Amino acid sequence: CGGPFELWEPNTTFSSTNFPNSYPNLAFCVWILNAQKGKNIQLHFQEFDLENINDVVEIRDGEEADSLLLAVYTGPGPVKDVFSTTNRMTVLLITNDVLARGGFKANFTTGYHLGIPEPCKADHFQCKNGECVPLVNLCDGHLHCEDGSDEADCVRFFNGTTNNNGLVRFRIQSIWHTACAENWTTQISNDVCQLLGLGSGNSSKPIFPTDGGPFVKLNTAPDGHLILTPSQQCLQDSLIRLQCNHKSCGKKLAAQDITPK
Amino acid sequence: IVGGSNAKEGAWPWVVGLYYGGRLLCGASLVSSDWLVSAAHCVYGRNLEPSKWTAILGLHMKSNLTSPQTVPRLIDEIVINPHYNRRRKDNDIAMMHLEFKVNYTDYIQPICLPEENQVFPPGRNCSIAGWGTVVYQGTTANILQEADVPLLSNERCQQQMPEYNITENMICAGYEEGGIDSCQGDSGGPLMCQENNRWFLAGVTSFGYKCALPNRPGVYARVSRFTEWIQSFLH
Ligand SMILES: *[C@@H]1O[C@H](CO)[C@@H](O)[C@H](O)[C@H]1NC(C)=O
Ligand SMILES: *[C@@H]1O[C@H](CO)[C@@H](O)[C@H](O)[C@H]1NC(C)=O
Ligand SMILES: *[C@@H]1O[C@H](CO)[C@@H](O)[C@H](O)[C@H]1NC(C)=O
Ligand SMILES: *[C@@H]1O[C@H](CO)[C@@H](O)[C@H](O)[C@H]1NC(C)=O
Ligand SMILES: *[C@@H]1O[C@H](CO)[C@@H](O)[C@H](O)[C@H]1NC(C)=O
Ligand SMILES: *[C@@H]1O[C@H](CO)[C@@H](O)[C@H](O)[C@H]1NC(C)=O
Ligand SMILES: *[C@@H]1O[C@H](CO)[C@@H](O)[C@H](O)[C@H]1NC(C)=O
Ligand SMILES: *[C@@H]1O[C@H](CO)[C@@H](O)[C@H](O)[C@H]1NC(C)=O
Ligand SMILES: *[C@@H]1O[C@H](CO)[C@@H](O)[C@H](O)[C@H]1NC(C)=O
Ligand SMILES: *C(=O)c1ccc(NC(=N)N)cc1
Repeated sequence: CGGPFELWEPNTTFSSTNFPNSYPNLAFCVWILNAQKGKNIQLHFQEFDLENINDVVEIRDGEEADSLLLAVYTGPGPVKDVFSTTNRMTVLLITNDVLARGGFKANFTTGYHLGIPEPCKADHFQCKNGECVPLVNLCDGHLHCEDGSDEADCVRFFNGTTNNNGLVRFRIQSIWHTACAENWTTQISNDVCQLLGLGSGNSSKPIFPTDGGPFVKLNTAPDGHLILTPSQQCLQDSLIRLQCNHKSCGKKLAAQDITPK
Repeated sequence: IVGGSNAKEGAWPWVVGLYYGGRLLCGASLVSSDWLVSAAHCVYGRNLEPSKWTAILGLHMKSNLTSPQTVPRLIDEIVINPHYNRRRKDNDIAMMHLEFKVNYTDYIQPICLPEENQVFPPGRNCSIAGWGTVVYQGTTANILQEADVPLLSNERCQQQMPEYNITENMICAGYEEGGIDSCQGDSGGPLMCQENNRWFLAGVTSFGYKCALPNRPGVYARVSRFTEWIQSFLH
């Protein structure tokens, strides 16, 4: 309850409160790990042997009163390293009133962009997991990045009135461009609606051409995937006003009745 | 649910029963084919070993796990909300990834999601569920219980709850004389409100002063604020 406080680079070392094999119960300590403006914190635990869910270590990244959450470590086992984002990291030790364990021990260090790997140059798109994929998985139908960021948002609504309404603006690699209606059918309509995370297609209505970007002619193929050729050549273009319905929302499909009881 | 009645088999397909070592702790809400939504105060300190959580999908009776409709699944990822704070009980929400995909049936359906800036007017009745406890100092219920509670404004809830700090991420719900309110073994479940023949997810049972107490409504995490955070994981 009355342990240490803000530490800096000259020390970087601290136990919890009672390192020799037994810490006091009902403890609530705080180690505000500080750094310089622009340097994060990498907290590495050389030893971590605590009790069960009743006793946890709450590592935060506050930098202010609205503290975030990074990891909640507990139980006897080697825990991973925690990489902060701001120049301040708060560590909290919440303990129960019985069955005191040994305790932990950690030592941090200040660095520049620790944890986050350096993005690979030479037009290499970096997804959330850290790997590099220039064009092999940039919204093409593969699963290179395990975090799914390779298949992240590339098609979205443009000038949409409601939530599930708007244009069908695509993106081949970087440029966000709309799509034409050369061979627009209901099949590709519901396919695109499924790609957006919504339900099926509904009421595809071309209105008029207004966007000057490199619009793409959406087509279909019996293989299953959608082959979209970003060719900028078309007469009397037409923009599809895409309207997708919702997914399997909260509609009770069982054998239920209506009873006021 | 303390003053509610039993729910029909299949009346709440989006209510998942989460077990931890052969014992149910906190219900969840089926949102996607492999994602759930549960309160971040029962998985607080248990997200290190997701394999200890078994998600029982489409459960009706807690003593009939051999049902042909029950589809058990495992958890492989527990993402607690970053803005969570156990001392302030704010941002009490967490998502749990399922091991394998589950097919949609008449007894297993995903719950809806509230759109951005959806004003829920106070006094509007909303239904709850979960295998909670029918009385504070008692035992849990075997059958899937259900109840109906109206929504209260944040100002009225703050006036009625001076011991806590009801922020803008908490939508309270409860009667004036009590009697019907969620209790232990109900946290992490959903606060469903019917709209356009659809049951949205307008809240997750977060905390409360006490259950089955007059003039003491329960606090529910406003899912209308965490809509984008949940949708960022479903894609
Ligand atoms: C490091 O620890 C010593 C011992 O208490 C203390 O005097 C010193 O101020 C600490 N370093 C910093 C930068 O505060
Ligand atoms: C903590 O100290 C150990 C041994 O001195 C060292 O290997 C480790 O890198 C330190 N932690 C960090 C985050 O640098
Ligand atoms: C929608 O189209 C109108 C055309 O007059 C334009 O002024 C406006 O900026 C567009 N809005 C968006 C969000 O693209
Ligand atoms: C559809 O595509 C064909 C060639 O693939 C093209 O000749 C035609 O103009 C397109 N539009 C139609 C058929 O409406
Ligand atoms: C989608 O289209 C069908 C057929 O026209 C219609 O019955 C249904 O109401 C439409 N969906 C919505 C949300 O309007
Ligand atoms: C479980 O529920 C199903 C459907 O309600 C029922 O057919 C079955 O008999 C139940 N199990 C037992 C052991 O009664
Ligand atoms: C779901 O449906 C697919 C295809 O209809 C089938 O192969 C699978 O066995 C079903 N069940 C599960 C749990 O995936
Ligand atoms: C909510 O339900 C209760 C009990 O069924 C009823 O007395 C009350 O009028 C309902 N609220 C509204 C707004 O209809
Ligand atoms: C609740 O928290 C807010 C946060 O700023 C604060 O302004 C307010 O005074 C608090 N109210 C009570 C009753 O603690
Ligand atoms: C969670 O399990 C939980 C939520 C809410 C309460 N109390 C009230 N609704 N009053 C108890 C436990």
